[PDB]
Amino acid sequence: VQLVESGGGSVQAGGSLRLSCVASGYTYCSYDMSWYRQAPGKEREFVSIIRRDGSTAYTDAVKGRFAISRDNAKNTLYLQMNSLEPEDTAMYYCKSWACSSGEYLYQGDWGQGTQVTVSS
Amino acid sequence: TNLCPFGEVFNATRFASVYAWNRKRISNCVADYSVLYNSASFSTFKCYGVSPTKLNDLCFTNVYADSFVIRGDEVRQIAPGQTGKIADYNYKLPDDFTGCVIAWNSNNLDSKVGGNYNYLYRLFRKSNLKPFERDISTEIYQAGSTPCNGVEGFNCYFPLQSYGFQPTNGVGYQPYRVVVLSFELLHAPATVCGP
Ligand SMILES: *[C@@H]1O[C@H](CO)[C@@H](O[C@@H]2O[C@H](CO)[C@@H](O[C@@H]3O[C@H](CO)[C@@H](O)[C@H](O)[C@@H]3O)[C@H](O)[C@H]2NC(C)=O)[C@H](O)[C@H]1NC(C)=O
Repeated sequence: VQLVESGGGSVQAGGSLRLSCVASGYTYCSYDMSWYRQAPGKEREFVSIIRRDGSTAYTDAVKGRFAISRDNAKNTLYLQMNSLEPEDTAMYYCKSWACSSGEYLYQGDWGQGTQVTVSS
Repeated sequence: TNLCPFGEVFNATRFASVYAWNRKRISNCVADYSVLYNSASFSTFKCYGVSPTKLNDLCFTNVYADSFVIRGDEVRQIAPGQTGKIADYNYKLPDDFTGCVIAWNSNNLDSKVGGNYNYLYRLFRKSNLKPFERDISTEIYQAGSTPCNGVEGFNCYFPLQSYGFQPTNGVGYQPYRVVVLSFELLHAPATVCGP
C-alpha cells in the first residue's frame, strides 16, 4: 500500500483547495483514512478521519470549513478545504489506519505530504 | 523437522505499532531457543514460566510471537501485574503469564531527523484491556461528559498518538523493539520442540 497526496499550492486566503490522496497496492482488508497536517515547526496534528462505517470526525479548527470524502471506485481520498485562513498553511499528509483480516493485520501508511500555503 | 522461523520475527525490517501489535503463530518446527538468549543484541530477556535453559528441553502445542515498538521507559510495562498507557490500553499480559519478553534498542533502525511518525500508541480508553486483547479502533475519546459529536477538541481526544522517534532523544524516549513469546499446552499432542 502506497499513499500519494496531490493538489494544493499557493492560494489567496478565503479561497479553496481540493487535496487528493491515491492508494496503490492491495491489502486483505479495508481501512479507515485520515488527514494530518504539520505546520512550520509545530508537530503533526490530526485534521480529520473517515471510517468503514462512513463516519467522519474533524478537528475543531477545521470543523465546517473542511470535508473528507472517499471514491472507492478510484481509490481516492479527498479533503475539501474551503475559506482558508493563513493558519491552514502546513504540509498535509494522508494516513491509512489499521485493519485485520483473520490472522493477518495491516499496519497503516503515511504519504509524502503536500504543501498548502495561504497568503493575504 | 526444519527450523522455526524466528528469523522472520526478530530480523523483520518493519515492526508493528504497539496499539496494532503483530502476532505470529509458530507451529510444526524444531526451535533452538539458545540462538535467542545468547544474543549480544538483546538488551532485555525476562522469562516468567521457566528458566530459558530448560525451555530448550520442553514441547508446546503452539507458540506466539507478539511483536511491536515502544519507548524504553515503557518496556518496564511489558510484564505481569504492570500498569500505565501500555499495559492498560495497548498490550496487557496476564498475572499468571508464563513465557518470555525480549527487547532491544532500535534507535538506529526506527528513528528519523524530524520524527518517525509510523509508530503509534493508544492514549485513552473507556476501560483497560483484557490479557492479550488488541483494539485498532479509531473513535474520539470522550474525556468530559457533554459528548464529542465527532469533533476533536476540548475533552475530545483522537486516541492514537504518534511517538515521533528522533535519534537525538534520550534512551527512555527512544524506540525499543519488543517480542513476547507465549507458550500454550493443549490437547492435540505437541508441534514445537527442541533438538
Ligand atoms: C538475524 O540476522 C543476523 C544477520 O544475517 C543473524 O546472525 C548470524 O547468525 C548466525 C547463526 O547461525 C551466525 O553463525 C555462525 O557464525 C560464524 C561467525 O560469526 C560463522 O563463521 C559460522 O559459519 C556460523 O554461520 C552468523 O555469524 C551471524 N552472521 C553475521 C556474520 O552477522 C541472526 O541469526 C538472525 N537472527 C535470528 C534470531 O534469526
